[PDB]
Amino acid sequence: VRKETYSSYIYKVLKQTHPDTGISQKSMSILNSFVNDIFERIATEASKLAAYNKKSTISAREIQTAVRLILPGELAKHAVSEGTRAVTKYSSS
Amino acid sequence: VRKETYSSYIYKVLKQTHPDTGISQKSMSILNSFVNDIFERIATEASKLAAYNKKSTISAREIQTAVRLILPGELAKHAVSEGTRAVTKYSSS
Amino acid sequence: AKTLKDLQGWEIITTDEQGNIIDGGQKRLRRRGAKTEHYLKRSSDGIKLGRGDSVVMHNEAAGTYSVYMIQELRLNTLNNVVELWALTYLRWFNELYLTAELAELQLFNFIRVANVMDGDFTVRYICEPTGEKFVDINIEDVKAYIKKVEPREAQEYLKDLT
Amino acid sequence: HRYKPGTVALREIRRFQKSTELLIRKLPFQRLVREIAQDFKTDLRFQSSAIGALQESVEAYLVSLFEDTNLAAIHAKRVTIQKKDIKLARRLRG
Amino acid sequence: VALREIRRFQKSTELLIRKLPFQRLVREIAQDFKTDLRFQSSAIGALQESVEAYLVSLFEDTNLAAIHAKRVTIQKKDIKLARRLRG
Amino acid sequence: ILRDNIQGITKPAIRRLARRGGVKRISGLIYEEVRAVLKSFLESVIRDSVTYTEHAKRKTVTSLDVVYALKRQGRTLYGFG
Amino acid sequence: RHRKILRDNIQGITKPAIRRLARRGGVKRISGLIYEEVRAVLKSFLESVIRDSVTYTEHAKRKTVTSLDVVYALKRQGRTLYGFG
Amino acid sequence: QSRSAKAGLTFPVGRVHRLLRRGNYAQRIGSGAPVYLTAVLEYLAAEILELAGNAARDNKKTRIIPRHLQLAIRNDDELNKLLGNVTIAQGGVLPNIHQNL
Amino acid sequence: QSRSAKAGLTFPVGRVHRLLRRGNYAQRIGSGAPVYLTAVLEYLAAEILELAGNAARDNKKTRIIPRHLQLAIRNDDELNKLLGNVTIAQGGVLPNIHQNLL
DNA sequence: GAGAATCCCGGTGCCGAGGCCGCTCAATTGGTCGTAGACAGCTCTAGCACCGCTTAAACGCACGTACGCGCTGTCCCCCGCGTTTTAACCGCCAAGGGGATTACTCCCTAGTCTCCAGGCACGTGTCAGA
DNA sequence: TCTGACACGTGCCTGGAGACTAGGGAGTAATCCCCTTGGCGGTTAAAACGCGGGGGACAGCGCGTACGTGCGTTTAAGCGGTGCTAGAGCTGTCTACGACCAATTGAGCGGCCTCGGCACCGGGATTCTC
Repeated sequence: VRKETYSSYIYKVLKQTHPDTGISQKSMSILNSFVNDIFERIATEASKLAAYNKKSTISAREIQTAVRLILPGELAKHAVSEGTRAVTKYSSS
Repeated sequence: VRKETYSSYIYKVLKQTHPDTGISQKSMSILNSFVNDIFERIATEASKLAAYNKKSTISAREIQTAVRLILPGELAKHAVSEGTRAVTKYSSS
Repeated sequence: AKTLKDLQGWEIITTDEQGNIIDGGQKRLRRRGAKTEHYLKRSSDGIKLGRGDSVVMHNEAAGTYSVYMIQELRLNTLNNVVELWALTYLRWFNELYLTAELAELQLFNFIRVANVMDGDFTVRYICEPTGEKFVDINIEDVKAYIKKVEPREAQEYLKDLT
Repeated sequence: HRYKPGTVALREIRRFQKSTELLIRKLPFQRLVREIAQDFKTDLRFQSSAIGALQESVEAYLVSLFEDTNLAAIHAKRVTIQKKDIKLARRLRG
Repeated sequence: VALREIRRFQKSTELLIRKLPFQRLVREIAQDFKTDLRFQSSAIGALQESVEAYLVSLFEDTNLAAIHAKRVTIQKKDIKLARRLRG
Repeated sequence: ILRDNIQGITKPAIRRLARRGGVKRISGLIYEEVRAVLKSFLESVIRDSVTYTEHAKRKTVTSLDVVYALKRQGRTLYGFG
Repeated sequence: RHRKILRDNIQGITKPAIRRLARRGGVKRISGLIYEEVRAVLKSFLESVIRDSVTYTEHAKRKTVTSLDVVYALKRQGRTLYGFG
Repeated sequence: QSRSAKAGLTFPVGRVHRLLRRGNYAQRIGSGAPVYLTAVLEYLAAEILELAGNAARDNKKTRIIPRHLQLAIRNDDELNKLLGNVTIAQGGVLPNIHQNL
Repeated sequence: QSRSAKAGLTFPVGRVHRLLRRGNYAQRIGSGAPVYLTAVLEYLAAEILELAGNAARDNKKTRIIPRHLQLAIRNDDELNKLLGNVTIAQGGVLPNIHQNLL
């Protein structure tokens, strides 16, 4: 009771590209823990970086900086390229 | 302008036991950064630990457990021995 | 350009290997072989800004126009949505010199493409910021090289040339 | 007279190990840092404090790495380090 | 048998340290603080998996050190280095 | 009451762990040392988890505090917290 | 302006500088296959740390890198420095 | 129609927003920050599931197991650096053979 | 008087309380948390300054330069473990020689 | 069979710190509204602990052999000394990139009703393994 | 060719959106400074270059104690079935505790002297190699 997880949406996006394959219960917990840990790391990094510049309003730029520092390699350059795809789809719509 | 530092208090506690030995400004900055880093580590550990048990406030026991976590060895057993003493005569005053 | 307001007249085209597709740009799949490029073209005339071209821009302080040969572009940065690293040309003040220094090119400083080649202008030799050490080397021989490989090996190559 | 190789080395070790002065030259290190940052983007402003902080951090990291490589070499019945020792030290810490 | 065991074990998944000795060892190492301490069933498995990962990493590190040392036999000095080389 | 059980992890277990590690030949002098390694690592982790549990007003050490202690030491574990 | 460029200053950390660094390390002698790779290791470490510091300093609409952000970047990597931040 | 559907992201926006606000991370969290975090998390999940499926297809299996996840995260070198200090449960180890055996 | 003198210490409880409040760390802060944190910080400062003074007395010096501070931060065997991967500016290296070097 | 790499008598520059001044700014008193958890009860649940039926594996014993550290020879190559050389730092000029604080205002939004919504507690029809 | 787990319809209630005030903050556009590159001339602590040399890395060996493979026999293990009770997580109190509202006062960092501790000298001893 009162268990907030990301299982449903991760499973839906699992059938977003390869609906033929499934996922086990144990590996799903591994993925949920990994995504929770990386989200916590990004949030902590963003808050810590914002507190360093006398900033108390966490906006898109702080999260972008935190994630690009956390994400290593050119993959980060790709991931950031996805983020601005959403806000442009959010402000316009 | 408005340069935050702990120089006066560290110097005052230095004269509490070592009235004859001075300290340089370069080393004073080192001690100030050391105090700030230990403080930040304890505070972030206490906040994360409070978030683990759905806690809403940080009490004396929160920081006590945080310093028990961070401080290694018998020194930690001394630190709490110096901590809970003060509160023992802080509330009853 | 800075915000999206200054870059409202441009689009993004993703050339995976040799295609003119959009596909959104790195939609969902990333793996080995990520040498894809993203380029932009204004809608007024329809001229594309590839990786290895050359443009002309005016300086806010100097005032005199200068030719910059674009070497690389990075999309979705912190201060700028697109950041263009180019090589400056040492103006004589019509033969143009070449420098190996990297400079940032802004969107609103671009007015017209300068398709210079070895002999609307002509190049003479590559020079240095010190004012000497000029070698008779053209640009058409290195444009294909910098277009075929990653930018990194491109700057080691151009350093090895000098 | 000329000292045999292996006696000035030891007092050299103490004389650079007891003290803590800056050995890496400040201006070349600043130039290297500026040129490395230029590979990210041009027209960047650097102050003396940041250069000093970077130099101190590099000093500490390289001293730690060299101590680790010396330990690895002396563990292998050896007194000098080669690229294999550096690779072993690097792969086991990051 | 060792040569086949190499990729028999790197392909395997089942745990090696037996659960019952691990439970008793944890009980004895935890009673040194307070008497009658309780542990969850899944906590024991998680801790054993962590111990597995740490020991596998340490043994890979000492294998690298040994093959660097022109030898295939690891000893106590190798693990002492493994502590003293990375911390 | 319960003693002389540190030898629960016996030498064939260390041999199997070494085979998974990627070695072929191991000396017999490393068994006591790896036992001490396990003892020290487990003592540290158990101390951290016990402090977590004591703060949490619990007495049954669950997986959550163990994973949190692992995360605090830079050894984050997935699938259990 | 920016009419200045350095051509391959990777050897800025010179040979006897590496020698003295190793001497502080506590070694007896250094082979010739070190001076060419330690500079590459230093270059990679700088390419990481300076990039992190550049992100820190340009996050806040600034082009002048301070020492506070450098200290914070080293702290994020587990190699924190005291007294400069 | 929903906030997540407006940006076209499968991952939630309200859930992550409330977890940030109740998470004692910041008293003030922006409007574009949650959607940006949702987008980057969705991209990371898509990439890791792509790698897991690629690894699973080579083992002739139609399910995602921790062994496949660890194999995929270890083959990817830039993702390995981020997942350096982690311990995958029931995932085995990455096979590797040196040049001195 | 202030709570700093009430607790019988020399470190500011009010300053750490205010900057904890402004540090975006917790919505609510207990009454005993600032005083306990001040106590532990004062104890750590006293320990490190005492170690630095002891190191200075061995070198026949009065001013504490970072060398003696590094000696203090590394000589103590449980206190050094806390600062496992720290970098001290102008700190130096521990005076020691392994027997396999001479 | 004898040199330096410094020690310590002792004066002064010389940068640096401890009193001395000094004044906006946050610490202190404590109802009040909100708020959150120590008790108070409970409740169900899961592994301690035991018992029992099977069962993979350790404890050495024996032995061939991959292996390891010292021997001995070979070369090798980096360090110390002598000579050349080479640019950092001293001390500034000096304007220029960029920052110490208003401000604002208008839109981002906390709060709060407010209206609605979605996915997990189940679950029986399917599907990787032996 | 037979299974134990995994996945679609399934409701509502805690949560996600819908929407109207007023806190309240930032990139626009402003003062004068806060550090800093470029280079002006010399040089002196190092940086390169040549060369001699001796400690050490490389390579085969056969002694030689040490172990994996082959092999009994227990020995604790691998799982099924319960008796059961300490405890994690469930709602409710209400009374102790946080933020903040007026209002006030000691303080600790901007500036300024007034000393204050160390380096380097003329010039001895100090444990270094053979």
